[PDB]
Amino acid sequence: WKFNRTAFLHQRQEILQHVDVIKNFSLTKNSVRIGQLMHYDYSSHKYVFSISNNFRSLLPDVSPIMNKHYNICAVVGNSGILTGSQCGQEIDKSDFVFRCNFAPTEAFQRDVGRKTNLTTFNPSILEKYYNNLLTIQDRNNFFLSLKKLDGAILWIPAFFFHTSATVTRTLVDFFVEHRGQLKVQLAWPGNIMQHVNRYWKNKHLSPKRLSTGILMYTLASAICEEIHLYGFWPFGFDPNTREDLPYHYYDKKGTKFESHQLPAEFQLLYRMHGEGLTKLTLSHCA
Amino acid sequence: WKFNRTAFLHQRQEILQHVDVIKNFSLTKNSVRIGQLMHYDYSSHKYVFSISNNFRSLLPDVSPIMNKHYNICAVVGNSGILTGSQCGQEIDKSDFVFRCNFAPTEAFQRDVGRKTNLTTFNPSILEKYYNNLLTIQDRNNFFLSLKKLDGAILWIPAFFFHTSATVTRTLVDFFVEHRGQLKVQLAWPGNIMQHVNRYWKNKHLSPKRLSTGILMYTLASAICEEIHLYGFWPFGFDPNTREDLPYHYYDQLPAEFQLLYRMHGEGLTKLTLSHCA
Ligand SMILES: CC(=O)N[C@@H]1[C@@H](O)[C@H](O[C@@H]2O[C@H](CO)[C@H](O)[C@H](O[C@]3(C(=O)O)C[C@H](O)[C@@H](NC(C)=O)[C@H]([C@H](O)[C@H](O)CO)O3)[C@H]2O)[C@@H](COS(=O)(=O)O)O[C@H]1O
Ligand SMILES: CC(=O)N[C@@H]1[C@@H](O)[C@H](O[C@@H]2O[C@H](CO)[C@H](O)[C@H](O[C@]3(C(=O)O)C[C@H](O)[C@@H](NC(C)=O)[C@H]([C@H](O)[C@H](O)CO)O3)[C@H]2O)[C@@H](COS(=O)(=O)O)O[C@H]1O
Ligand SMILES: CC(=O)N[C@@H]1[C@@H](O)[C@@H](F)[C@@](OP(=O)(O)OC[C@H]2O[C@@H](n3ccc(N)nc3=O)[C@H](O)[C@@H]2O)(C(=O)O)O[C@H]1[C@H](O)[C@H](O)CO
Ligand SMILES: CC(=O)N[C@@H]1[C@@H](O)[C@@H](F)[C@@](OP(=O)(O)OC[C@H]2O[C@@H](n3ccc(N)nc3=O)[C@H](O)[C@@H]2O)(C(=O)O)O[C@H]1[C@H](O)[C@H](O)CO
Ligand SMILES: *[C@@H]1O[C@H](CO[C@@H]2O[C@@H](C)[C@@H](O)[C@@H](O)[C@@H]2O)[C@@H](O[C@@H]2O[C@H](CO)[C@@H](O)[C@H](O)[C@H]2NC(C)=O)[C@H](O)[C@H]1NC(C)=O
Ligand SMILES: *[C@@H]1O[C@H](CO)[C@@H](O[C@@H]2O[C@H](CO)[C@@H](O)[C@H](O)[C@H]2NC(C)=O)[C@H](O)[C@H]1NC(C)=O
Ligand SMILES: *[C@@H]1O[C@H](CO)[C@@H](O[C@@H]2O[C@H](CO)[C@@H](O)[C@H](O)[C@H]2NC(C)=O)[C@H](O)[C@H]1NC(C)=O
Ligand SMILES: *[C@@H]1O[C@H](CO)[C@@H](O[C@@H]2O[C@H](CO)[C@@H](O)[C@H](O)[C@H]2NC(C)=O)[C@H](O)[C@H]1NC(C)=O
Ligand SMILES: *[C@@H]1O[C@H](CO)[C@@H](O[C@@H]2O[C@H](CO)[C@@H](O)[C@H](O)[C@H]2NC(C)=O)[C@H](O)[C@H]1NC(C)=O
Ligand SMILES: *[C@@H]1O[C@H](CO)[C@@H](O)[C@H](O)[C@H]1NC(C)=O
Ligand SMILES: *[C@@H]1O[C@H](CO)[C@@H](O)[C@H](O)[C@H]1NC(C)=O
Ligand SMILES: *[C@@H]1O[C@H](CO)[C@@H](O)[C@H](O)[C@H]1NC(C)=O
Repeated sequence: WKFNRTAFLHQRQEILQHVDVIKNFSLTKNSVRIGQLMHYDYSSHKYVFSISNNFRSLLPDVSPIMNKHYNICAVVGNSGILTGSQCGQEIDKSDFVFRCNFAPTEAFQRDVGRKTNLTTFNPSILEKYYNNLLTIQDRNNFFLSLKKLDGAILWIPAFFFHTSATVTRTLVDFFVEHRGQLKVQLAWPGNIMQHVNRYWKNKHLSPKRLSTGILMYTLASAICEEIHLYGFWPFGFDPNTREDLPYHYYDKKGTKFESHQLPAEFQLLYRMHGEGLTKLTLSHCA
Repeated sequence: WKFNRTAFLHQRQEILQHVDVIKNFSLTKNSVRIGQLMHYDYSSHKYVFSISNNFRSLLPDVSPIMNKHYNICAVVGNSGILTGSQCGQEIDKSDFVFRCNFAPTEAFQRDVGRKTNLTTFNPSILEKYYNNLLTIQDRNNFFLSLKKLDGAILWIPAFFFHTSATVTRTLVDFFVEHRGQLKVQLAWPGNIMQHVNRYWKNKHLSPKRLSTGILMYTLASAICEEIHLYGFWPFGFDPNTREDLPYHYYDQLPAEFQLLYRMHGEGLTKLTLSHCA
């Protein structure tokens, strides 16, 4: 595979025509008022969420990616194809690693690496794995996971669907309560999907909802010189051996495989791979 | 029915030996610290709720019932027995009316009255009737209902069960957001049920959970000279007409009812089970 830098820089430019990526990356203190009602990207207009004093105080003063440049970025999706890949070392060699939905790395370092400079956080994660921080043990458990992220960016899309409302309140209270004890940089994108969709609509991709992976590719394009994709393979068989693969690399070996058209996303990324825009890894790195 | 004032004043003294009612009525700003962890009365100790700056700012500075003394109080429970009772007028004649769980009055004035000086708010009400304030319309509805409460007290027990955690955050944010626009006096009791249960334990009543009604009786005893009960009847037939009755008038309780009937018979309180007209 040979990187075609020119083609990729052309893609970046084309993305920037539809997406102000530096701005879209996160709301900032001065871009919202206290009390302001937010709507949700994928919900009916009637659904709203008021920004408290507290929520606003958690927003960054300036975009966390402003004047940032990384040469080689890894964007790591969560496919079961990473299991046994030994891509850890190659991923960690990147200048910047994006991960998705707070995926675990410690237990899987050999395959997925231990370097994390950004991880996303679908709010459902707090309900699904941290019980909405209802108990002392869940609170401790979340706190430790966050501490292990050190100074990475935690990218929390709270305004895409209205079911995030309650978790957002819980998160805001937890982060205010623990202000000063964590180095994680919070980032909170607003209603950005009408802009992100515009780019991918021209490539003949428009599902109900773009996936987190492709949303990370989109932002990486603004600040990375060369993007290398890992963990993008939304199928239930290994492309080589054909053995059952779980949907996620941290599902129990065994596990059997709505709004996404992940296959169409994949075919489009494979296409880009072939044009030299980006490197999609589908095999063992070692 | 003839009030036995002496028996009632003895009951009040006995309640006050176990329950500092005026204090237990509500947490106040200075009785919690920011970042303090609250436990829940009926939940395992592991469940906690961290006091936010915002939650604290919604607490009253002093108990809203301190030095309030009313003569006749109505405590209105939510039984379907009120339907067609025409007790509205007799309820509204009271000096002070307690209602339960934000029950509706407008559509039912003739039967339940329109006077409200306190209403309780099980946090589940927000989920059940206001959709967690997720929409503009639910927010508008809740706002108007609250505005109609004028300067009444809204008594919100948020620390009895851990399922109230999330809705507490929703409520806090809504009240902070509308700070200045509502005259309602918020009240937020803490962990009071070990004290309240002590009084009722001696009367041979101890279920998993005392009902809101009997909790309102307990508090009314401290600030009312005479309590009159309406909407207390947890059974599915009407004692007079014998027709099926809904549980609520806008659709162990038996031990509680038998105990209140007992108190009625002793002249402590007046339990109305019939049409007022
Ligand atoms: C009761 C029932 O089955 N109803 C379902 C809806 O719950 C369901 O919506 C999704 O529900 C989950 C909770 O289990 C989440 O609330 C989800 O919201 C997120 C999420 O937190 O996971 C919101 C994030 O902002 C999204 N992240 C993005 C867009 O990058 C994220 C993401 O789109 C999904 O995780 C999909 O991978 O969703 C609710 O969307 C709904 C099914 O729709 S969807 O497949 O989730 O699009 O269907 C109702 O009937
Ligand atoms: C999964 C399942 O079915 N488990 C049930 C629980 O549903 C049940 O929990 C009660 O859950 C309801 C859900 O609507 C409420 O969250 C309730 O909490 C309140 C309430 O908000 O209504 C908490 C209030 O502070 C209580 N007010 C008081 C004590 O004055 C109030 C009160 O006890 C009412 O009778 C119930 O509304 O409850 C949760 O307690 C759980 C316990 O059942 S029960 O409500 O005692 O009947 O039982 C599980 O089986
Ligand atoms: C249970 C459930 O519904 N799983 C969804 C899943 O449909 C997926 F859509 C997505 O992301 P998630 O699986 O974490 O995976 C991160 C990204 O990796 C790529 N990928 C993933 C698996 C795979 N086999 N081939 C791939 O290509 C996709 O671009 C995906 O967006 C999402 O928001 O897009 O979110 C999760 C969960 O909400 C999340 O993991 C909570 O812990
Ligand atoms: C399903 C559910 O969650 N229902 C509960 C219910 O188990 C009951 F426990 C109680 O109160 P709720 O029914 O509104 O009624 C107020 C009081 O009226 C008396 N009563 C009621 C019905 C009846 N036929 N005869 C009576 O004697 C009881 O003293 C009760 O305390 C509570 O905490 O006591 O709270 C409600 C809900 O939280 C509320 O209605 C949501 O809007
Ligand atoms: C930015 O990275 C490019 C590309 O680096 C190469 O490919 C990466 C994925 C990784 O494998 C690197 O180790 C590879 O070197 C660098 O461009 C290369 O630079 C080296 C150093 O002089 C040179 O030997 C190669 O010929 C160049 N290769 C290509 C394809 O252009 C570049 O040096 C990096 N720049 C900075 C400032 O980090
Ligand atoms: C890099 O990719 C681009 C994107 O398609 C290629 O650029 C165009 O290629 C076609 C080939 O006929 C021409 O129509 C254009 O004139 C090319 N653009 C430019 C700016 O020259 C390019 O061929 C690719 N480079 C490599 C090494 O494959
Ligand atoms: C990307 O994130 C990693 C952490 O995963 C950062 O690398 C660490 O930096 C600290 C401080 O220098 C070192 O002590 C660690 O040894 C590094 N850890 C790993 C796993 O490599 C890295 O510097 C971040 N890169 C950025 C922000 O460009
Ligand atoms: C509810 O009221 C009871 C009093 O009836 C309070 O309990 C007393 O608290 C003081 C000071 O903390 C103790 O020294 C007493 O011994 C307690 N009395 C009993 C009988 O235990 C209680 O603090 C009040 N609680 C709230 C939240 O208001
Ligand atoms: C109890 O609450 C009621 C409201 O439900 C109060 O009565 C209202 O008071 C205003 C101001 O004095 C009057 O203009 C209204 O006509 C009254 N409304 C009703 C329905 O009677 C009443 O004052 C409150 N009582 C106490 C003791 O606080
Ligand atoms: C996203 O970018 C567009 C320009 O692409 C802009 O007009 C809009 O405000 C942005 N939205 C954000 C940062 O939420
Ligand atoms: C009223 O109640 C008290 C307490 O039991 C009792 O001693 C008194 O005799 C009663 N008086 C009546 C029924 O007139
Ligand atoms: C209490 O109400 C009754 C009934 O009208 C009345 O007769 C009695 O004197 C009232 N007032 C006081 C201060 O007790």
